[PDB]
Amino acid sequence: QIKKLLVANRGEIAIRIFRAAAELDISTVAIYSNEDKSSLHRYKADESYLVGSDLGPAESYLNIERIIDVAKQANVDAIHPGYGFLSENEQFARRCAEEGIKFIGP
Amino acid sequence: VSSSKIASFSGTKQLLDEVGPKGVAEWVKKQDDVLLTDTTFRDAHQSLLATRVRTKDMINIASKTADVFKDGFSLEMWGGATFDVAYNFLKENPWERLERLRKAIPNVLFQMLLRASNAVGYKNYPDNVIHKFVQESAKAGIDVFRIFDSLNWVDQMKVANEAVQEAGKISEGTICYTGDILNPERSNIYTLEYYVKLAKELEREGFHILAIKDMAGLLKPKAAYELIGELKSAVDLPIHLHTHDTSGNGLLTYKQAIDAGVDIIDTAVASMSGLTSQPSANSLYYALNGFPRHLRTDIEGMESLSHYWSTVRTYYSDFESDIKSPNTEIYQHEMPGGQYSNLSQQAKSLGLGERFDEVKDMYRRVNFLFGDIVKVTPSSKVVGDMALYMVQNDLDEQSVITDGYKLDFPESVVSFFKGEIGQPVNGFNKDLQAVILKGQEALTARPGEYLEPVDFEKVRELLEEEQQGPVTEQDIISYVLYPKVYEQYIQTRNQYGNLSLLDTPTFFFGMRNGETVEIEIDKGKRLIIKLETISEPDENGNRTIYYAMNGQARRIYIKDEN
Amino acid sequence: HKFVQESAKAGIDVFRIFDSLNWVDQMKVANEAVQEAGKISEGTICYTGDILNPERSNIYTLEYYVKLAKELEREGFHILAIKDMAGLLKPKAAYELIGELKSAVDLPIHLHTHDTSGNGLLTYKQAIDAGVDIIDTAVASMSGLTSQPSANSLYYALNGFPRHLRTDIEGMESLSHYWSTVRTYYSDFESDIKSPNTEIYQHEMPGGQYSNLSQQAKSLGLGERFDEVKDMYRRVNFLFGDIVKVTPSSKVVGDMALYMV
Ligand SMILES: [Mn+2]
Ligand SMILES: [Mn+2]
Repeated sequence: QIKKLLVANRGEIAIRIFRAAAELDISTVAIYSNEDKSSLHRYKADESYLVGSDLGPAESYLNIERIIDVAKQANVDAIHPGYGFLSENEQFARRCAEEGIKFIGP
Repeated sequence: VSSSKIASFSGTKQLLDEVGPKGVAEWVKKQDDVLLTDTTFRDAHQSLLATRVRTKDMINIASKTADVFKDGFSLEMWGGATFDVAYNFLKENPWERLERLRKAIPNVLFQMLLRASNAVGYKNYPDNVIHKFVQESAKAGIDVFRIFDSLNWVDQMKVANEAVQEAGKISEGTICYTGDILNPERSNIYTLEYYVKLAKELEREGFHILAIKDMAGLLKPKAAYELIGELKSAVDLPIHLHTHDTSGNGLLTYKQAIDAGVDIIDTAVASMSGLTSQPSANSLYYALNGFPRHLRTDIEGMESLSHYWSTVRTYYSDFESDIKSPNTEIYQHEMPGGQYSNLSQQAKSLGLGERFDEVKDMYRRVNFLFGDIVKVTPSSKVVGDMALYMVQNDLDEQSVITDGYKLDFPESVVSFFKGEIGQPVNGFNKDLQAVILKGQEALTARPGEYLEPVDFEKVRELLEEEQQGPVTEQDIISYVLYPKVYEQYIQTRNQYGNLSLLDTPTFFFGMRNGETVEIEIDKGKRLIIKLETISEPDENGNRTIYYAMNGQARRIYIKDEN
Repeated sequence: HKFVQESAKAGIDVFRIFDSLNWVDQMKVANEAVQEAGKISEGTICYTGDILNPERSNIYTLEYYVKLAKELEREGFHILAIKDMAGLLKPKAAYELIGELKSAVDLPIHLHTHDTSGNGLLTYKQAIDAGVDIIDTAVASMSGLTSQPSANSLYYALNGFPRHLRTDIEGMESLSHYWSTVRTYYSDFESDIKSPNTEIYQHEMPGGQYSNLSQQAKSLGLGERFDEVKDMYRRVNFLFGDIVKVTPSSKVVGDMALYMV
């Protein structure tokens, strides 16, 4: 019963998830930073938002609080953390429960 | 300003909802501070930039605006030329502009200028057209229809008024100012007595607010004091005053009205203000320090809006007028808004450039020859056309009647004397009217009563056949009001997409080799486009643009015209 | 003394003498010169601050301008001049200030403002209610914004009120039509100031400056942050003890402002 999915990540893993999502018939949403304005994954989702127009390099895929805010604004249902950013971050999966967003992991 | 803070504001929109129009009006008369209406999204650019300002420019400040005018009375943001000019030159849906602003700015009344006879269109329409258009208007966010008639003919106002009470929005009824109540020699007709009488009548037709539309900035300082004096005492409607600053005397006029107890004034931010636009709200704000009453607003915010619009104006320098200093001859000829300039882009444009001092004079003379009329749209066009015609044809006041039988008077004037703009205050002179219509009967009744109601249903089937499938009611009255133009809006949209989404500089100039632009299409869907090169034209003049668009090489073919 | 001597011989009848810092002591030399020529000398007070606002200045209060007027009148000026060089003399304040000055000196009063706030006509309208003697105005097409109020608009603004503005509007229009064309020859020299600017009420730059301190700011790195140049301009002025800002005291505050950002 998932309709809107958001990938909290970039690059190949993100493109991989959208592809699955697509095939499950689930709208996707991608996030990017300032320096990924031109990253391929950016263009593979249905929608795409900039995390932290305020924020920096690879501490932009690490901002729990902003990403959850992007997710809520797109009426997101799940977040798939891919691998090696927030994928193992205990705190992140919790603020996801709180907000109604199913964290796709353990 | 965050969309969430805005949600938290409760201004005059909220108040309409709470207490209705009846109730909004009363609340106005309560307040002690001068309430203000902003004209930056409408009259101000209509005067200074040929009404070319585009949706995108307004939506970008929508949210800072909703904050700055949190306590203002309304935002005038639709009506006038905007309807026509959006579809036509700008090639964008006025309705989307309204819709989008409405969501961006949820706390402040939206105001538009309704032409009593034909709304927003360009000819006469049967009444069910007026009604449909007002129905859909009020459905989309307008809360205050300022209804004026171009000859102050109360009768032609009754219908648009009836349409407004039906949607339970605010109905602003409009006297247009002419002549000079300070000066007994100027008119036997347009005298303090006329306005008071004419105000009382309007109150009876049940309008909520009485508005004075000084469309040519003719309303001198003392006269505003006098005029607003008597009005505030002959009627219990709140008074809402609109001048232009074309004499240079606008603030002074407003400062005067304020003392007499005006209720709301129309103003513009500094950088969109001045000359043929409204007075500058910034300026008035400080001007009032030290006197009893004060403007209700956020200057520190306004100075900020001013700065925005200062820059955006730049994007439009191609449509600036050449009016660059105030002009007091406007007191002799009473030409409204642009005309003084416009009429000149016309008189050289057929070789009397060296005799415009004659044309401005004939303008004055033709007015009186028409028995001294109120000169707004389109009545101002009629006078303008006669003036041209008569100078061009070595014509005078007596010889228009002698040689009339063998003169092609312009369609604008034959149409006037035919009853088709409506009925002039003083009636028509019989012998002039005769020489002008060469037989043709005149209407005996507002041009409205004469016409089969439109069949809105034959229109849908016509428009649904032609286009896609989904046609709205806005598509319909848009077609009805502007058939030829609306058809064209639709060719373009099909060809080029939704242009209103572009930024003004790209709308007007395109791209330069090397440049990367971004268009926000929908929420989180945007186009990033880079123009890499344009090649050299080929065997038959077809250049090859090299783009990149979203990580994708792309090639477009365009017809050059050497 | 030489300059005043040749100037008076050459044609010039009225010398409006002003000091960049209202320092009366410094106006003594030019004054004597003029009197010796037997010409007219106006002693000028330059305006700053805001007599309407008691927290704008401990110093430039209404008693401060009266005391000065009286001081100048003692020095034997023929005419008192109010030089409102930044367009700062708000309409209400014009009324009090001219009113107070009239009943505190017998000198006639000659008022000069700039329409850079868009409130100059009001400021005259009011000065006139209070009884000003002479005002500076310009022909319509050479007026407004950082110039003086248009005499033409003023002519009509006074319809209906007690005092008339003594002049020929028919001829004035003719003159204005003239300077329309003529001004067209000078278009490479126009400012960009194309509308009123109320922020003068915070920073106080006299007529030109703001538009010439904005080039400057941009020659340097500062261009993208006149936002600071202006803000500092105010503060430098307070840092320097709250000074009158005309030529050249205004250059001073300008330079220091650039320097500091
Ligand atoms: Mn108007
Ligand atoms: Mn000066």
